[PDB]
Amino acid sequence: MNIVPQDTFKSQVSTDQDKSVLSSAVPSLPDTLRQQEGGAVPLSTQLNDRHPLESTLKNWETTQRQRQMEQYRQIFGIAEPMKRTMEMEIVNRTDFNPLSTNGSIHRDILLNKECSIDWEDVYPGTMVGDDVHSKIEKQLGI
Amino acid sequence: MFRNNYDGDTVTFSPTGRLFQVEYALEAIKQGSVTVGLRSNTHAVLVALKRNADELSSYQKKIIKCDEHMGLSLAGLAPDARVLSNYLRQQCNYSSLVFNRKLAVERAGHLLCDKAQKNTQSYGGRPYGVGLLIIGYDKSGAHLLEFQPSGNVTELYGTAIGARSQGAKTYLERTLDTFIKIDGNPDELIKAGVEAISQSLRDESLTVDNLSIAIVGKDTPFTIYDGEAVAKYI
Amino acid sequence: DRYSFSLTTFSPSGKLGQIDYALTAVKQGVTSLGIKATNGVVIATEKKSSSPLAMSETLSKVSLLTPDIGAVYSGMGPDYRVLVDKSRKVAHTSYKRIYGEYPPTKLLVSEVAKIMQEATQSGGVRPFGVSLLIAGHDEFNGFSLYQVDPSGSYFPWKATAIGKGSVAAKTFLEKRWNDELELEDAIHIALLTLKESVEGEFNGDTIELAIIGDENPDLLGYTGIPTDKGPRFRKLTSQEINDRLEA
Amino acid sequence: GYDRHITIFSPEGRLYQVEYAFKATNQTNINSLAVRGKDCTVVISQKKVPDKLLDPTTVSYIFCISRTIGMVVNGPIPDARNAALRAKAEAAEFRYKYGYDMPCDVLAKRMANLSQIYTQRAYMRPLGVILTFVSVDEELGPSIYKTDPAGYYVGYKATATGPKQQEITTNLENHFESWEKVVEFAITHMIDALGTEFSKNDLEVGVATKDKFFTLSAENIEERLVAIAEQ
Amino acid sequence: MFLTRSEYDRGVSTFSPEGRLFQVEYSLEAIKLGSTAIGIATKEGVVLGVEKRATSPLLESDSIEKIVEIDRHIGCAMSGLTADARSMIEHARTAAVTHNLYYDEDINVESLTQSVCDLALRFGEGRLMSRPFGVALLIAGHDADDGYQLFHAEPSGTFYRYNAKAIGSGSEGAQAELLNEWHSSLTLKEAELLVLKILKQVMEEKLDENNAQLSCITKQDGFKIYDNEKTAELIKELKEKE
Amino acid sequence: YDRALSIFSPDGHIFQVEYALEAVKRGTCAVGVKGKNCVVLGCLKLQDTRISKVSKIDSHVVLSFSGLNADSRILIEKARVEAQSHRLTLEDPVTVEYLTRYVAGVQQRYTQSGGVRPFGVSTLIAGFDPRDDEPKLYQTEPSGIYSSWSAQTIGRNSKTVREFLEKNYDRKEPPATVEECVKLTVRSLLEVIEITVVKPDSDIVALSSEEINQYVTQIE
Amino acid sequence: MLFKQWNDLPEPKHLLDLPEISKNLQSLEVCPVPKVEFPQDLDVPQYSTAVITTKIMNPLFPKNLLQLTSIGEIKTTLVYGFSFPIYSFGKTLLFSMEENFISISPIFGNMISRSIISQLAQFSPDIIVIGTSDKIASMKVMTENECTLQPPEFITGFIGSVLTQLIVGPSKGLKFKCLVAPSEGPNGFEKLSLSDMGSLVDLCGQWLGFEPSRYSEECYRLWRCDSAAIGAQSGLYI
Amino acid sequence: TSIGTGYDLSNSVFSPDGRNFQVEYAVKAVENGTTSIGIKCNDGVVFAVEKKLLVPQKNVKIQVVDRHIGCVYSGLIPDGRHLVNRGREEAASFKKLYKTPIPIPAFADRLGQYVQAHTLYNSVRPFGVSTIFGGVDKNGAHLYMLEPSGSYWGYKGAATGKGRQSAKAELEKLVDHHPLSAREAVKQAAKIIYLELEISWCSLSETNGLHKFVKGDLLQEAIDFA
Amino acid sequence: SCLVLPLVSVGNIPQLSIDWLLNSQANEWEYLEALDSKYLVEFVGPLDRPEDGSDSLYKDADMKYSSALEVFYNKKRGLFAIQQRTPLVSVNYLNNFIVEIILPFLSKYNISEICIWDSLYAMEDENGVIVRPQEVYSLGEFYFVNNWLHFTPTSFQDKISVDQPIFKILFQILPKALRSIKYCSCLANEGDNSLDSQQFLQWIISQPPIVKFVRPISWQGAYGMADARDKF
Repeated sequence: MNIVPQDTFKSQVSTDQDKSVLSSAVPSLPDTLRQQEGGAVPLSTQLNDRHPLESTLKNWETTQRQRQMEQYRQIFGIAEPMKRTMEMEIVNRTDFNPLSTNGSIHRDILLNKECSIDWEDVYPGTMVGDDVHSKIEKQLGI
Repeated sequence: MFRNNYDGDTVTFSPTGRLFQVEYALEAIKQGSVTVGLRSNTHAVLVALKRNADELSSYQKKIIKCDEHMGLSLAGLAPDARVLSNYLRQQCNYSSLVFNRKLAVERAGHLLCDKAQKNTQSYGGRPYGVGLLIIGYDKSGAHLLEFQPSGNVTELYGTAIGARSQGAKTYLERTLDTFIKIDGNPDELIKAGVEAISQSLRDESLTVDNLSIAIVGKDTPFTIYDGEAVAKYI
Repeated sequence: DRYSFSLTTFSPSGKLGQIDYALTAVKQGVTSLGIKATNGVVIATEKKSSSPLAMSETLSKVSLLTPDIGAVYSGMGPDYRVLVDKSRKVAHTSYKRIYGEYPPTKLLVSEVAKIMQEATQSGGVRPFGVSLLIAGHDEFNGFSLYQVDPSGSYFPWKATAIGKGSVAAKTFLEKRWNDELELEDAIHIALLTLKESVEGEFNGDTIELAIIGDENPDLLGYTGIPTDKGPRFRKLTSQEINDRLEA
Repeated sequence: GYDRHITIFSPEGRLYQVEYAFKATNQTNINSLAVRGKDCTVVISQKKVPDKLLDPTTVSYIFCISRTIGMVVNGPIPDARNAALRAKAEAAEFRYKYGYDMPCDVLAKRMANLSQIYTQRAYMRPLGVILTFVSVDEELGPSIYKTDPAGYYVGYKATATGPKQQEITTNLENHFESWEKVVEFAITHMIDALGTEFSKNDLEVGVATKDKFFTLSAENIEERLVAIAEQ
Repeated sequence: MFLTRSEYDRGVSTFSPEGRLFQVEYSLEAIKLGSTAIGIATKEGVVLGVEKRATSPLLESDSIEKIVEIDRHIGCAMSGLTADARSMIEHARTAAVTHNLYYDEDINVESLTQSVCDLALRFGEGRLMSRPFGVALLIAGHDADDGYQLFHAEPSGTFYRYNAKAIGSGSEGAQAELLNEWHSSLTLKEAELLVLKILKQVMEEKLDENNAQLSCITKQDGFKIYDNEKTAELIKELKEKE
Repeated sequence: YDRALSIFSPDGHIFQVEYALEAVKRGTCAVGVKGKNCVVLGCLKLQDTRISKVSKIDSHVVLSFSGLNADSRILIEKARVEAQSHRLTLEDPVTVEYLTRYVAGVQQRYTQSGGVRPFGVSTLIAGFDPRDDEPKLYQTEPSGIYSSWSAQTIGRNSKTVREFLEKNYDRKEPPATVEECVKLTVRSLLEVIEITVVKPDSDIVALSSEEINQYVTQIE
Repeated sequence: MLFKQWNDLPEPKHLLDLPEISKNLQSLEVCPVPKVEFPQDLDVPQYSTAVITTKIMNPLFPKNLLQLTSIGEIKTTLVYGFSFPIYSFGKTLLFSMEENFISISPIFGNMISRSIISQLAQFSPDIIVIGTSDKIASMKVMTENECTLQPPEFITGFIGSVLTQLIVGPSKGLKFKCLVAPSEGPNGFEKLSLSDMGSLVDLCGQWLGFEPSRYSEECYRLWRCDSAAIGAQSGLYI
Repeated sequence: TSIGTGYDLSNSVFSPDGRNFQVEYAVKAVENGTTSIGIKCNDGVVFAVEKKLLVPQKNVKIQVVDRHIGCVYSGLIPDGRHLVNRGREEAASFKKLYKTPIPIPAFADRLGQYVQAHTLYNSVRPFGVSTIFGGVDKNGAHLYMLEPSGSYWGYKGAATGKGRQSAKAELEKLVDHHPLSAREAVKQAAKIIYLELEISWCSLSETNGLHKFVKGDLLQEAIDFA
Repeated sequence: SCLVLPLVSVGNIPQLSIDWLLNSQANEWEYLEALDSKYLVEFVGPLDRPEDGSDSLYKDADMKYSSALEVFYNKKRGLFAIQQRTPLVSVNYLNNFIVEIILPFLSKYNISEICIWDSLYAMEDENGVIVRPQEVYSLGEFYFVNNWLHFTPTSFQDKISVDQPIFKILFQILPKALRSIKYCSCLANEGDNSLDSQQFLQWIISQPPIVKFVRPISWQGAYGMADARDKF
């Protein structure tokens, strides 16, 4: 029942925490070529002195959604959040589109964002691993 | 015939309400080898006829141990038996770690019931197709639970599961009046169990390799007797 | 379950079945039409109602997308409504929020076509069973009229009609269209075409008509920014439509 | 083919699965009426309870969705209750986000867009209910909006729904100070159309007033029927 | 009473009317497609041997690799869909090395084959894989707990301790003759010659150091695969037994 | 039982992988021959010639293919990315066995879901390990099986060209000179020209379309 | 799984997956029928008995216990050209059809059963039939004096062809005792439970005249070490 | 037509008549279950059912979901168990939140929503159980029967299972006779079942508003009446 | 004299309709003869009999078994019915089956009409022969894609499809006793077609009424024998 996102920092770190981008030669270290982040130089240890807002703004909507589901569990019972979540997962799992960045037209309706803009809408923001095949493999878990 | 249409998944009922796909998992127990369980008020005993695939092979481990208080017997699908045993033992452990209390046998059985029910209603998985007998001893005394992979759990004085379990269960039904009083003399309860499992045998006899026994009670943590330790009871 | 097979697929003929069936659903829809004049565009359609107790003032078949752009459809009204909502949202998000100005009609039509096309690739949804006539003005491209089909194909038209009357309306337009029409001439030709296409009662309450024209500062809602531009989209009132019908 | 099991187009261009979701709405034989006064909206439904064992206290197809919005559902009660909870959560979310009470037609639009989702996703069935929302809007006044399984919605001066809805609609077309008179009017026309002299428990009645929506109690329907029988 | 198609065998989750998961049966049939492997346990060591089947004489028999090291005292012979065998062997090797790292102790062969079968479970609940593996593994090793021991790992996720086991094509005949000819006193040298004899019985091509290789486990020496020279010498000694 | 990767045939076959091997059987023919000192690979009017089917994956290792061209191009791109990723994470250039193992793993990975098509391509991988001079030649298959070969042929005519190689190759008198390997390759192809010669220390030459070997073999 | 695939509609079940004889479908021509040759030099009259089985049943006939002599092969032509051996032992002839749902279209088995029964109706020896059916719920004994099949149960596959020709057709009245074990799986890939295997040996050894203890033990070896019928059931079930 | 071939092999399909045949088949599953009745008193409700190595003090069919509310189901054991446990979770969460026994209509609503949700998607099947539940309440006492469709209504009496038709007929005659005390209703429930016995009741006067089992003396007296 | 011939078609509706006919009129029908199973999948089963307990259709003492293919004859009506318990091994052998089973039977009993009973799976209409699909039933006839058979109004078929019916009527048109062909087709779906087959037989009889439909006792095993287990 949260307003501001509370749980917002990684409790555990490992060289293998980042999956789908691991070295095939040594399955314990990142693949810095496939990361395309500018080398290893973005070492995971450099995840320090993050902007105080960032860790809350990234996951603000997730927290609002979790509060909403909690409210529906408290007032309507376990059936309503279950129904909402099942609908949402059906939408997310059936919309596959490797070329479009745009959000699903039905996802916005379910989220009740048909008449809402946010900066993530206005500002929706590579030699390796950008290919359609990398998206296929991520989505199917190949 | 028409059963062929309505039996493809756990998610279609037939025009008669059968839910055949669960029935087939309950028939999957009949392919298992016989095991017997029985208890008195102070002690609980499991007896199992193990099998081996070939004369060059060892006998398969049919009985297990959740903890020092409760244990389990398997019949049916080995993969599902593995899953459920790991599940029952991870619950026994979590219970001990968080509360430092022996998980009540009845509670453990209800946890199995719940886990088993899920696979009966979602499309993608399948029913566990394995029956389990749970015995234990706690504050409430000796317990024997029969688990069916439909997600049904019953507390019993004795039962049998597997291919010819009907013989042993008929024998026990004639004799429950005798074994439930066997308190503080567990050797006689073990011998009664081996007698009960001496019915339902076919072309076979009980031997220190093919027969396995375990016991638990007020004075006796869960112990398994197999091999030369069984010769005392054959 | 990580994948859903594509619901739209090519037939051995090379034709995408669901696209053909969506175009058939369009052919089944009530007639709508549009006409470029030299100084405006007309879009018009029948307000078919399931009852006389329905409030025709709520049967908004013609809808504003931008002050300079409007749309009409034939086919599945719910799909049109969802497409209108999304097209408005994309007109703001993709363009007005970046460049500070409303998109040109060509680019909003392209965005709608992109949205409609992707429903033809997805394995979760059917294509939309509607085609849209989108009329608008741009400072550089001028007045323009596009027809968007369930495939997400679009073409610019001088005049067109869709739905049951589509072929007969397109022939009446092809004989009656000329490069010199004034907006009042285009409105008259539109009304005559719809009178010829409509079924049953033809009155100002069974029709609605919108125009793209000159700016309407009396629709701007504020005064005193002289460079600021009133909407060019204007729906005609049923009073005005009846006053046209008395011509 | 698949067009029979899922909501894809048939070669005719028809979504058979949605048309069949319309036929689900008449599987209950209840029919209902909504009418507008000058300053109130009234909805009349049948309450068919022939089963001696069934408790008619609980048998209601009229739902109070908001302080100012009510709806009657035609179609199976499980999907009606689902739609009710959905609309009620959406009205509360709208009030939370925009700071004013949701208009009846905006709730109708929201529920119609949800029904469009269910008409367009392959793996979601349409909901199988027709929803009639009634309210007194603070801008539009008394208004009635009805929503179909297809996700079509339109406003109405009056409505009927159910197997005999044509008879009531035609009676209303034949026709076309306080809400009690409007209730009595609607009941009288229901009687005249259907030919059944209602018992006090053969009916349920909802009233939207300027301030609130409420359902009549059996003693209020009783006194309305008495006031009818006086004429 | 009419003959109609029954589809109970066309899906891994589907039970047959009597409760069989027929896709596991067909996985075992896919293993019966695989080339023969032979294993014989003895109180002195475990011997493994495989039919190096060759599609063509241009195939380099020195790279068929039907027997692999999992750990210093544990080896494994493959049969069946080699891709799945590769996946299981990579898993087993990872398990073994991890157990060494975390317990300062080489894995018990029983615990290793348990881990391998735990992998083979994951076509169902522990899902990871679209289908069961089409491969049986025959895991032989030595440990201080139980000594020389041989295990057969089925794609069903069950393992059995065996004295001797044949897998792959001809495994019915090979197993029947192992059952006739195996005995508890068999010394390692004659167990090697028995393995070779059984292979000659079940291999359709003439047994040759280019189409067979042998291996044994021996605590003085760990796992090893014999060179072609010693394999040829043993084949000559077998022909001298004839 | 034909219509998914997940389904075993009652006789234990996965037909959907055999159909990908039949898809390979339709691709244009590729030939490979190991010598003692080299490995040799070989295979309309308005085509723009300036814009070979033999693709360098790294300076020391080369991949040919047969089957679907686009699939082959995707798998080549992935192999190149892996070669450079290894060369970055570890200082040594990839082993040729490591590269072919990776390629076969990728082909297998696209077999591990019914929602993805397996690559309908077989690859012929030829080269030399860094600081080594044993010639290595490998085949990969749609199943992700891989094997080492002294010579192999894949695609449209692989049957006859392989039956030729099975008699004109000698496992214990292999061609001991570059010209002898090129001769044997061209002969095998002439049973049905492009030739590439790979040599130790990252030396690779597309052999200039020298018809001399063709004329000599036609004289023979 | 979150959803069932929309594309996975039930495939129609009135059609069987039996292997088609002509990839040239729409032949509109009368197709050839498998020609069979029985080995005409066989002195069949010297055997008192014939045992007719599907090769699944081979574990019931332990070669080293019976001294199962090999005999000439039955040949067929249609080119497919399938063939399978005859065997004989103990004054008894034996037929083991290599039934295969995927390869040998049952028309071959039909014609082979015609050839066998038409060769064997003359000088008629006693017929023992051992076979499989998935529709029977338990092991059944069947003979001219009593059909133990319940109205839902029936027999099909090559053993059904044998029984058909034994009962009614171009030959009639040939006395037999038929034993069918309950099975599951397609023709050529049937599986049997250990209860079935045990009852089947415990009965066929009594009919066929073997020393029951040693015969039982040898058959148990032939079943367990490996067999087509045991399959995974030694490892799939505890 | 009761079969509906071609519209039955998948959940959530509407047939051309708007019927969900998988739901009708889950109803037909209920028609196989142990005959079970419930009766609503003036003051409360009572439930009864028609039902050797089992431990007899553990072989009980009526499920207390909460002290506030009693529950009995017929149809698929595992589905019944699951729905019962889901209801016990919903009751416990309501009690934790609002510090009051869950109103019987709110509980009924939550269960109907949970069952109904299983009718929406092809990835799940309807529950094969019809449940009769009820109890004393802030507003009196309520008796509900929850069908596998998720349809539910209040009842003065309800019966499910193979004997449901005769039980319904006799319970309707009973209602026609009393247009009941807890004692009388217990006796009539025993009779209707007889037309092993196990009974439980919930009344403000005779169980303090808790749900309690009818056992020992009063059970034997009810059997004597039957 | 007349013959009916049930095709092995979607839902087995023809064969189920024949079982309906035989077991409802079981006093009028009797078994005559087996027909050569050569081209059919072999089949041996017990004698089926009416579930009402009326006299069995089989009349002999030592007939303990039933053939894959059997002929019944209505003594009162000159009417014959083939029952086919198994499909053809090959659809290509459909020609051989017609030429070697049917014509020698039609001649042996001078049969003047053969009624081919069929069911079409609506999804398999790749040819587009379905018209007015709101019609569940179709009757084609002939008297001594292709348009050889003439379809009545209220038939869902405009034309014959390239399927078992075209093969049969082709190899029939390509004995002098035979005078007309009838082709009854049901637009059908998979599942328990017991009721759908009953209604198809009703429609055939509409276009000798049946006083009461009776199942064969064999259909009592169509869903297994019992629940017999501790889970309702």
